[PDB]
Amino acid sequence: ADVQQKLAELERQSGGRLGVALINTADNSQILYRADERFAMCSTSKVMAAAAVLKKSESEPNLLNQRVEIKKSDLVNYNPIAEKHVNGTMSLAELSAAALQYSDNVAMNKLIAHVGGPASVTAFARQLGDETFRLDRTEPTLNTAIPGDPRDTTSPRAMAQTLRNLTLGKALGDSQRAQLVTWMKGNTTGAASIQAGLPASWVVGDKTGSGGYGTTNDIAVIWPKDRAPLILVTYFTQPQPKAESRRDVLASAAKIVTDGL
Ligand SMILES: *[B@@]1([O])O[C]C2=C1[C]=[C][C]=[C]2
Ligand SMILES: [Cl-]
Ligand code: NA
Ligand code: NA
Repeated sequence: ADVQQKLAELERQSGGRLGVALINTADNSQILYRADERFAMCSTSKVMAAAAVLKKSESEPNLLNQRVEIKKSDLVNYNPIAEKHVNGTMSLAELSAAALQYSDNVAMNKLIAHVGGPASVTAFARQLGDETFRLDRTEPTLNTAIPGDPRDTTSPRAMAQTLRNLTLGKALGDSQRAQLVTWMKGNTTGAASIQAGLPASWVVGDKTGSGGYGTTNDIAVIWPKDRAPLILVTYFTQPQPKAESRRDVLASAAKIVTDGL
């Protein structure tokens, strides 16, 4: 109740629309705020694409070593790793790491293409029991985040439950689960988001997202000091098409829902 009042106050001050889902595995409890509303995932969808590749690799052992050509024609709007590999190849493992740890959009497109496209990533989500996630488009258009548009959205509740399954549950084989967690723990883009609202000693694997309408997102698995793990999704979007990012709102939400732990 106090947590709910604090999240509502944060949302009001922010000017936008805030979605939160915390799962606390210590007691199997949740804290939810707009957790059944849809939000544009933006780059947080890269977790599902990498997980789909990891699942495929369980029955294709050479898969992560498979080479993928990077061409000038593959470049999109944000290519921090891929732009260094034009005219060479990258492995699917390298593309997964680049997508998850640098939010590289060429890398995401290669993961999407490899598994068969956005509808295949979506079908993988369905196979896991997530009937909310939808990936409609490739990069860069999947980030438009237009209000009222259900494309490329999920809900905080669904993403938290699915991220729990992927990182702490049994969606993936042990090797593949460990690889996903290792990749997320090595993310370079999340220090101002959920991490900024947690004590410095806590260990975080997260994936951020940003897009149109000032959309600012983060999804995380969290190992608090001497506590059972948490899963936290913080999604945020704003009324103005050119609104600036608000990572501070995600940090504030993370602090609110973990205060007392
Ligand atoms: B994703 O939300 O993370 C960084 C980025 C994304 C999409 C488009 C451009 C950059
Ligand atoms: Cl601290
Ligand atoms: Na989801
Ligand atoms: Na973070």
